[PDB]
Amino acid sequence: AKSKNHTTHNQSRKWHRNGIKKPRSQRYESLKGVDPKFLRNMRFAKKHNKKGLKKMQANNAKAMSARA
Amino acid sequence: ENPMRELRIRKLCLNICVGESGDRLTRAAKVLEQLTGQTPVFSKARYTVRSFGIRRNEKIAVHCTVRGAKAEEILEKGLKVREYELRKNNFSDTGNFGFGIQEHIDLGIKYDPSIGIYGLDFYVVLGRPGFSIADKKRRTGCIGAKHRISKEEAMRWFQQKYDGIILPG
Amino acid sequence: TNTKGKRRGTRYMFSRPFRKHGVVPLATYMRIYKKGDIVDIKGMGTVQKGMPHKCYHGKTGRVYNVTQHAVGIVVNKQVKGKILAKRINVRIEHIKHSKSRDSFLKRVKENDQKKKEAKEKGTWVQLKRQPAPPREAHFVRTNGKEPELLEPIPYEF
Amino acid sequence: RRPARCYRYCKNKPYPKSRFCRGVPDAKIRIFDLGRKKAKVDEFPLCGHMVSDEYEQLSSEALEAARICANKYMVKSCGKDGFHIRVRLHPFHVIRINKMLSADRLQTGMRGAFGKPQGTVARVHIGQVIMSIRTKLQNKEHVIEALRRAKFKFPGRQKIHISKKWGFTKFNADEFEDMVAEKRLIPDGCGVKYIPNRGPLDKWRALH
Amino acid sequence: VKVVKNKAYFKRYQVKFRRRREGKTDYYARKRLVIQDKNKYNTPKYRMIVRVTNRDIICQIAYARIEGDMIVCAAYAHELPKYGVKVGLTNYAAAYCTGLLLARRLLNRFGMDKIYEGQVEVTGDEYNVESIDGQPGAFTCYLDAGLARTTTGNKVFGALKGAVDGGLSIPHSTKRFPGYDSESKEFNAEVHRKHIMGQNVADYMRYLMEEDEDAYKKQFSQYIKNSVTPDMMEEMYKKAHAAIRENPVYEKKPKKEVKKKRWNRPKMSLAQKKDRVAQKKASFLRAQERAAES
RNA sequence: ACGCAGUUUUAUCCGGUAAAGCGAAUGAUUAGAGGUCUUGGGGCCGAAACGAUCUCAACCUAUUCUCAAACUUUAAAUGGGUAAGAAGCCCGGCUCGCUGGCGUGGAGCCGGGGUGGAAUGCGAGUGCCUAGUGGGCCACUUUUGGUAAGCAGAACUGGC
RNA sequence: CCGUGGAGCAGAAGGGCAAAAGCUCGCUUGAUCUUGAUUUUCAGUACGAAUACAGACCGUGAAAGCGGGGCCUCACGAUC
RNA sequence: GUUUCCGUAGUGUAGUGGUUAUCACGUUCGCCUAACACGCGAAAGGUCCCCGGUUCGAAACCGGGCGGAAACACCA
RNA sequence: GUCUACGGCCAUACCACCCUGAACGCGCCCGAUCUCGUCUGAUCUCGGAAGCUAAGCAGGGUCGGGCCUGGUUAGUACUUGGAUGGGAGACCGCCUGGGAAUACCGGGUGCUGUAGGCU
Ligand SMILES: [Mg+2]
Ligand SMILES: [Mg+2]
Ligand SMILES: [Mg+2]
Ligand SMILES: [Mg+2]
Ligand SMILES: [Mg+2]
Ligand SMILES: [Mg+2]
Ligand SMILES: [Mg+2]
Ligand SMILES: [Mg+2]
Ligand SMILES: [Mg+2]
Ligand SMILES: [Mg+2]
Ligand SMILES: [Mg+2]
Ligand SMILES: [Mg+2]
Ligand SMILES: [Mg+2]
Ligand SMILES: [Mg+2]
Ligand SMILES: [Mg+2]
Ligand SMILES: [Mg+2]
Ligand SMILES: [Mg+2]
Ligand SMILES: [Mg+2]
Ligand SMILES: [Mg+2]
Ligand SMILES: [Mg+2]
Ligand SMILES: [Mg+2]
Ligand SMILES: [Mg+2]
Repeated sequence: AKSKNHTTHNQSRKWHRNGIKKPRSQRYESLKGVDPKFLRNMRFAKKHNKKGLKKMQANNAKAMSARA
Repeated sequence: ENPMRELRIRKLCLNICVGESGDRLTRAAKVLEQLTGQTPVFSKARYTVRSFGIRRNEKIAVHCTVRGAKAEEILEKGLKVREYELRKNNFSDTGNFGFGIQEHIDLGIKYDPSIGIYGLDFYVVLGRPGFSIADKKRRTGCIGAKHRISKEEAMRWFQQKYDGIILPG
Repeated sequence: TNTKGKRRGTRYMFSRPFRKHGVVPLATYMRIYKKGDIVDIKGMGTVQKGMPHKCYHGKTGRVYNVTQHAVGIVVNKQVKGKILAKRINVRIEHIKHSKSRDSFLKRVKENDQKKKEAKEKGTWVQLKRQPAPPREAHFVRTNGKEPELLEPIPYEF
Repeated sequence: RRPARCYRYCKNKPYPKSRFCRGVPDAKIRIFDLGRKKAKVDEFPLCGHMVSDEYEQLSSEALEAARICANKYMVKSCGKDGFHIRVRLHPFHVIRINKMLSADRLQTGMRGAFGKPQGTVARVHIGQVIMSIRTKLQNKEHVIEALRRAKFKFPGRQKIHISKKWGFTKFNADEFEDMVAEKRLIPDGCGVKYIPNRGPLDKWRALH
Repeated sequence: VKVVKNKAYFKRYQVKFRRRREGKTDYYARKRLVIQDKNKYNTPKYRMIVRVTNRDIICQIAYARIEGDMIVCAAYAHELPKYGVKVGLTNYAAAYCTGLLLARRLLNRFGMDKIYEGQVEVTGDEYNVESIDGQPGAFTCYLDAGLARTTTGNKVFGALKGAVDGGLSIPHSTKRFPGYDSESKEFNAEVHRKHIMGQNVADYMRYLMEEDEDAYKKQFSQYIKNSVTPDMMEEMYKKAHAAIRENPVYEKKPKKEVKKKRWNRPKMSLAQKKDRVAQKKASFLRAQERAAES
């Protein structure tokens, strides 16, 4: 009662029946898996961007719109 | 005609290979202390014999290296024992020569009855100014062909200084 | 039944080739690995601390994370089902750049220069890379000598 | 001793006597030259050699019987020291045997499938020279008849060729007599040393 | 007849390295000194390279790029007679002096002279350079020993102490400066200051004047050829450090050109080489024709 | 317009198989020549003598014969990854508790300017639920064991 | 004196290693505590093994840095 | 054929927990005896089956052969 | 036209032997009282500077060995795809494409960055 052990015949055809897919869609790549010291850089930079960006960027936009 | 290329005594090696370890080896170290005025250094295995009863990592030999005027003095005592008569096969091809003596009281040692008669190897190498290049840590360079000391240079040095006889037989 | 351990087929692949053993050169380290750098993977035998795997040798990936003395690369690996983007941490000794993106940036710079010249002088440029065209009706020359007559040789053992 | 009909054209990778085989017995042939072994180069001008045509395996016992037949015809035709025969072929491939009946089915099936070493054969490519005999100019037909007697004893079809070269060297017989005298070739035993011009000048000064 | 010395040894001889065959590097320590960690991506790693050669010490600060090494500042020992130290160019005082000159010249190049004064009064203490808030930060450099064995008393540590008292924030320990006792773990700052000022070789000149005037005239010759006495040495280095700290600007030399050039022998051509071979062939054939007959 | 491809081109890297080689490393293996330190078998000059002579032994040098799935300097064909844009370039500015000579570096954020950026073909992406299947075979080619098999076991593709 | 790996690196082999990963010497337990990520087998589950980080306390070194077991490839174990 | 085990002076053996040539019988010489057996004291006698690898060192650790000793070879 | 310090490419730059070296520099050298570690100031450290290019080192040379590159080997050995091609097989031939290596021969043998000094 000996049977066939292992083969890869009729496997690539089954793979190409459904069109082997690249993941093909990652805009704004996933941020997990990055250095926690760099995360302590970037998150504090983002929340102080939320805090203190208003008046200088507003006057700079007014200045470049007046000069443009 | 010869700018500072002088065949000088680089060092002098002293060796006693005692067939056992312990009392006779310590007295051989005492003999080398009586010659040099300083302590010897011991030797060990990379062989195990089993023909006369020594093992691996035992103190088989004592040896020392003497440099300078003390080396010249002990060389004078050795050539005085052999009476300045070497043999032609004593000189190596690299410019070095050894002869060895027995009966170490011939060097000018008061014979203690407790020590005994130990023979002592004398091995001389010849040096020139500029042989520290192959020994310094920073730029280990080669010596050269025209500067290295050879068989004929060593035997003509021994003919020139100390008034030696070659004994070509 | 092949006893699929780590590096079971790497007798030649993780070996320094010939007359190139010894210490690693320092220009392998002194490189600029920023984010988005499309870099190749080529394993080393001297440094054992950062071998990626035997499957990722010769592949090409994108840098997502950089650390003290290694780098993180996302690599499309093909498995039985479908290809997958996988996040690997490889040391710096195993990584070199890829010059295909550099050649593409050179072509982008040349296309921007030709478009600037086009907007300046009103000259059409044909900035698309057309492939190898068919040979035009060119004109040969046979002056001085007759064409040399070739004949096949007899068979000699 | 199994017939040579079951050990024929190459169907396996070469499996030589090495660290991993360790079990092959001694080959049938032990020597490889039979004629004047100390023959100089200018002594015997020509050579005839035996070219295979089929990608086959020649056995060491076949090489033994063929070199004995060729040696016997040479010593009956031109006597001792009138020829120099060299078997170019050296056997290294070790064939295997999976023996049984050691009239019963109750000892071994195909359980242990790998076999024990039987003997040594030699993988022969198409065009590879089997044997080469160097002789005088007057012994042209005797080399032909000796290799013809070996032709009936080797299996498969193979041809004979009288070489353009001067004996066992790789240089032409037309160029040999005009070129060993002027500059280049110097005899060194049965072989010939070819000197280039890219030597130290002490070799040229030792010459001439 | 005996040995199989060199047949394919040349064909399979993996050469080590140019600088290693010259014997000037090791690279097992250079791979850890030079290479900056990759979380900075551009930040250079500054290394004070102190090389002691016979008659001259060389103190540099360098970082690395892929094309080579970039040296920002460099101070030498032969430029010390411009500051006052005429003779004694390789003493521990010249090591400390060259380190101080190197630090002052780097900070003059960077413009950080009025801030970060360092250690003006030379005491031989553990003066670590602290950074000041609201001001540009301190210079972070690291040592280079090279191939010298760093036992207590090596004057690469004297150049280190010169750079530290000049104001280079270099991390260091006090257990390899000279004067540090080995059995007792305490440090002897008075002995270290004495060894900086060079009063030990002043005491040795006193020892030679009181023991052997023949040796005192055999060695230490150029000292008494111009002038050296120990009180003027103790004032001499004290004025030399002040001269460095008041004028480190490194005036240069013009060096236009001297348009006269033949020293080295150029190569000979292929035709000249082949015709040398042909002249050797013809001369040997002429000798074999002539001397065998005559 | 975006996007996609069992495809090609343009570049860019990766391999160590076929081949070839071993007067190149490792391992085998044939024969001749030249040289002389060496100990060992012979007779010869002869009270003995590295006082001297010939040959065999072995060693070295330069050659030469034949190979290697678990050898290799070299190294194919075939093949694998990546890029061929508006999610990309360039400019100006804010934040950072990361880093630090430096408004130094690096990331994030904001605003502005230009889409005609290899060939051919195609309209794409995505979510849920689930049957059957889980005994295979044959053929060109590459191959393992066996003498061979309509034998047993692998790889690409096609078919039952 | 020659000596490019012909030795050694605990063991079966492969890779790799020369001011070295080899031999010797001096101090030390980073073979410590803790949360995530990733690779390997793979269904992209687990165990085992490994990698790059991060946060404490440390060892060594003059410092650079190196070290959270063995130069790498194995040397090991779920529920109750 | 498969699985275990062994090979050592002329003979049967001990001995590895690596680095000896061990015991007993036998042979030769000499003694005691008138002379033999018996007894005594020495000596010789070993390729530790042959050929290779591990190490400072092998018979010992391992491998390929050589020659033996046990057990199994059943249902159709 | 060069050297020194740090280097990048890692033999076009290693090995053997022979010539040349004016000036800075590199070195050999000159001694152990302090720092220092050894049987030995031989190695490593400490303040030198009486000689020297003998050596390292830097150039050049060898019908030099090796290394790199180019012809030859050779459109050969191999090889994607195809045939109701040949042959009993062994294998071989053809269409479409890709295409290697040893012998043999010829040529070269360092190029450079930063900082500094000599003619
Ligand atoms: Mg099945
Ligand atoms: Mg170090
Ligand atoms: Mg393979
Ligand atoms: Mg092959
Ligand atoms: Mg159903
Ligand atoms: Mg079923
Ligand atoms: Mg089948
Ligand atoms: Mg079946
Ligand atoms: Mg059908
Ligand atoms: Mg040496
Ligand atoms: Mg190994
Ligand atoms: Mg190896
Ligand atoms: Mg070390
Ligand atoms: Mg930590
Ligand atoms: Mg002292
Ligand atoms: Mg001391
Ligand atoms: Mg000294
Ligand atoms: Mg010189
Ligand atoms: Mg000279
Ligand atoms: Mg040269
Ligand atoms: Mg050459
Ligand atoms: Mg075909």
